[PDB]
Amino acid sequence: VSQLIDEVDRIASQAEFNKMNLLQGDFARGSRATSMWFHIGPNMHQRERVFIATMT
Amino acid sequence: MIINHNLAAINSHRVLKFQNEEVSKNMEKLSSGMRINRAGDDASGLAVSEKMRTQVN
Repeated sequence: VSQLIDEVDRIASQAEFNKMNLLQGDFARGSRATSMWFHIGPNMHQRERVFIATMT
Repeated sequence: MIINHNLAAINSHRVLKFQNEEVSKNMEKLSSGMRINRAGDDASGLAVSEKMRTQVN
């Protein structure tokens, strides 16, 4: 059991897409660190936001 | 009629050469199989691609 929770927190703190952590909680609903957006339009404000909660 | 210079031919030659260079670029892209071959085209994309190659290795 201890090994399995160790693995779980390892995935939480080591998952990475583009040298940025995802499951740590940097994109949660109440993210005090940062927010990330997906610019999916050809104009100034055509964008959207995606939330990734804490998974530690 | 001005015969000492051929301005229409000059314009045709200019457009021909500046499309020949881009057809050569497209040919090199098709032969290589990837859109980012020479530095300058999508520098940020090249940087992220290098980072992802490091990550996959």
